[PDB]
Amino acid sequence: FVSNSEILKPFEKKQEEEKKQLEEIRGNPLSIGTLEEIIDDDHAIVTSPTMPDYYVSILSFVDKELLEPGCSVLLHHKTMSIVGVLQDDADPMVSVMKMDKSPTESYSDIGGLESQIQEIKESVELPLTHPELYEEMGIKPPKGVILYGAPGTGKTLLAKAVANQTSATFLRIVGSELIQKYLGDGPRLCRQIFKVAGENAPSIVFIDEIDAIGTKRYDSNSGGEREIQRTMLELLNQLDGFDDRGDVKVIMATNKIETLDPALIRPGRIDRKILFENPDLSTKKKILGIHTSKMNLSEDVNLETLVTTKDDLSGADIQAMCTEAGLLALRERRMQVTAEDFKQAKERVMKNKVEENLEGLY
Amino acid sequence: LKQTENDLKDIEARIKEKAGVKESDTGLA
Amino acid sequence: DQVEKDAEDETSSDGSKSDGSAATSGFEFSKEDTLRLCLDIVPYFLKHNGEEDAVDLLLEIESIDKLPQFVDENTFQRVCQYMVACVPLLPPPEDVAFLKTAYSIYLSQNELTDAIALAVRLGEEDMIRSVFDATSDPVMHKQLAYILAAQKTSFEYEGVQDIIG
Amino acid sequence: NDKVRFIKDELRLLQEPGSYVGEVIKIVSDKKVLVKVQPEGKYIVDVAKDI
Amino acid sequence: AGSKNDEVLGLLLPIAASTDLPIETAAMASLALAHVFVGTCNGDITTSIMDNFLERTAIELKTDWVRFLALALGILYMGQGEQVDDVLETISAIEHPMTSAIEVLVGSCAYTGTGDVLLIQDLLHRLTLAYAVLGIALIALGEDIGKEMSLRHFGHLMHYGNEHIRRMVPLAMGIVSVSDPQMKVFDTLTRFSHDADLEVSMNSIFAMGLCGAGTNNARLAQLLRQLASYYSREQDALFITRLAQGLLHLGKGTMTMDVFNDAHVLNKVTLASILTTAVGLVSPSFMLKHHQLFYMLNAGIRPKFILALNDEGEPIKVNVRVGQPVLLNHGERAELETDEYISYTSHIEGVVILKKNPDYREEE
Repeated sequence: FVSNSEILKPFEKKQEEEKKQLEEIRGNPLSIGTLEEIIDDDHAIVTSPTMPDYYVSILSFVDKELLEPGCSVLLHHKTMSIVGVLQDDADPMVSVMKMDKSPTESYSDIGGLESQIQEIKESVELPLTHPELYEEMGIKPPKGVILYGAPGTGKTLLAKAVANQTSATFLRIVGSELIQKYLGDGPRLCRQIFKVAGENAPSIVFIDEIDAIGTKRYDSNSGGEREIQRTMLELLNQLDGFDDRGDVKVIMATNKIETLDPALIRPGRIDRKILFENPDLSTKKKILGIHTSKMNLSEDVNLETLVTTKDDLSGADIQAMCTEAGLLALRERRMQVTAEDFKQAKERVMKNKVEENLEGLY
Repeated sequence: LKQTENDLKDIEARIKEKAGVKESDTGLA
Repeated sequence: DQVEKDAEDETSSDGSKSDGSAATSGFEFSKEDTLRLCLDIVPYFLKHNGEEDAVDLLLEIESIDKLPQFVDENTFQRVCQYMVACVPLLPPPEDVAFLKTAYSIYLSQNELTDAIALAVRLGEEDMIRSVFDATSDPVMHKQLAYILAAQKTSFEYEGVQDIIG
Repeated sequence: NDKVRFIKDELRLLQEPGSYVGEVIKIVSDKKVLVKVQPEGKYIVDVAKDI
Repeated sequence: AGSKNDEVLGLLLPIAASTDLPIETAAMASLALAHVFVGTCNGDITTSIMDNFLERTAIELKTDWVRFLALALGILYMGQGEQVDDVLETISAIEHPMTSAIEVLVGSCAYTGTGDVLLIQDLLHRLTLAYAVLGIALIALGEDIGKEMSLRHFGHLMHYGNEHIRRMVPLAMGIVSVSDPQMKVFDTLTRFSHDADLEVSMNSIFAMGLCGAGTNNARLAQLLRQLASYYSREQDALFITRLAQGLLHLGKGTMTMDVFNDAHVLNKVTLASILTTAVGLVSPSFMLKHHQLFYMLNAGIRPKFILALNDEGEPIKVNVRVGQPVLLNHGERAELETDEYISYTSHIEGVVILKKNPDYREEE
């Protein structure tokens, strides 16, 4: 505090003189650009982001061993020579990426999905904490899981939850959106996903909804589109190129597996098939139990009464029920939520979802 | 030891190189 | 504002085990009349029995009176243990006085439970005598002696060791 | 006198080659700023001495 | 330590007065005396050592001697408030960068505990010398906040080009990394092992070994693979890697490092041990002396223990939960098992004397 300042000011000053002397030699101002390729005759061809290419000589701040293809770099204006190195965190390297490093969601917050919880735990969490069971027996681990169901309630929740538990970077890419309408650019985009992963592990790679670029057809003539299949293949070949015991676990989302290649399953990688169901009585009890904690409510309301009229529903319906119920209580201007309020709300959403109907009792 | 060695090398090389490239750029490259 | 600063701003130690403490002891550092309203704030805290939030706020008021003023009734044991952790633990200033004046009222009717908490960490002889006093079972004595002997320097050595051992 | 001057200020002001609209990617503590310019490239540029 | 006596100090003390290091040797004696008289009160040593420095006795002009008298005072008088002022004048008298770091450490030791912002802050300005980076370790145990940052923070420092930063961070890691995996440092170290020089390779592999000590299989793996992939390709390589395999598997692989324990208390001894090995253990590194000093690292090293005892309080059958392998008899290796059962005094980690409820009264 006082101790830092006394030292700090004379210490700062020597640094600045040196720092000024550095600054003069290297110049300013500069264009930022990207390395096209790195050449060991101390040259470089560079891709300038204004477009053109210039075969340039390195100015020594770094060597070509302290440089990698596709690093971001400081360029002058002379012919665009390499003045200095810069980080790639800032300059784009993404497709569609939500990064959520250690997400808010957790198993505790989405109630009892307990049976589903147990599967995802042995495949995704267990290798990262404990390579050792896999190593001792001498078996390979699942490095992928597939989550089937609908998102927000099944697929999304389990995948957010688990990442938070393992303290890994959750990356959601939307598969379809790459579904770009020009030949050739899906394959670039797949490359950037895998590039970021290897740089920034541990990670969970979530590919949402691979069924627009996930196609694999039977043709490429007669209304066949060649890009769609190309992208699907680039994606597959990198995936099979990556293998880990606890650097990357891959979570997929999709709802058809017969649009996917049997080598994108790759039996001996994706062992696990985790699927959402509608929960049990006990787990439903837990989902209710958490959500009522947060309410102020009557004591005529029970978890038990609410269970019996339920026919097995998703956790999302239970959440939806709570928001609808409070809204009739707030409309009656009061903060007590009766057994009748939650019951009116439940009936109503169930009714809106169950638009198709079929007599099953006969 | 190492820190001082690297910086001197980089300044020394850079000044010679900066003179050579500028010479080859004469013409309009 | 007056009591917090006055406590900081003296070159002496702080901490007593007094039946006198008033935050004004010896030389003045609080007004008598200001003190008594502050004393009134405590039996509200004592009635609440939510002592974890209470000690933190108390710490922020930085006044030593409140901890012993709190204890004069009620279930000592659990509460006194919670208070014993809170005081060293939460503020970035080391604080230890609150517990020691509080201890003075505690020593009268004793209690083994609270005594263990202070006795580890501080290492202070009175606390160690009080865990011992309660203990009359050489087996219980042996578990206390294990946790005490991880506090190495103080417990290591002749003039203490063997005379205890 | 003021009027003569006003007209003159416009005549100077309107002579410009135009300035590029760009977006600060992030701030640099050597008093450089990183800007991704909308129609141009990306450049690291020297902030104003007075900014 | 634990049976400190004046008689050896009187015999040793004038020979320390004679002082040059290659002969009478007792310039280094200061280290030994410090560690013996750790954490207590004894003015005789403080004064005798203090005069001899301030005077500038015999051949005082050797750097190693200025270092020995500075450190000795600080080490011995841990937790002695006011008394400590005497020591502060000697250490302060010959300025260094090690010393600006040490002002906060002597204050920790003396005033009792740590918990305040200042002391982490005062070091943080210097970091962003060896003793200064080492020092976050000693400080952070009282800081509620401090511990999580330490592991990221020295991870960065290893990578730093300058040679000094490269020697000093591995020793710190050799202690740390038997309970705190950090991916970044182990992955880096593989390249640095063949960086440009013989001496850096010596230190790297040795460093991998310290860090590996007592920890085997599992999460260790990325560091473990590097070690196996070297054994020999030279006679210098054979020698170093072999020494690494003993470090890796020191005490049959099931020994640990703790500078703070579960029974809520610190150890003065353990701060001094680390301090003293740092002045030594420099044989295959900078600051060269001789090979024997390695052994001081031992004092720090602890067997892992949760020790159940039943109602006898001395060895007797009693069972507590599975390890990795079954439910245990007393004295049988494992650590950190909480249990259902009610203690005599306090359910926590550590040696526990246990008692079982009469509804399922048992020896277990």
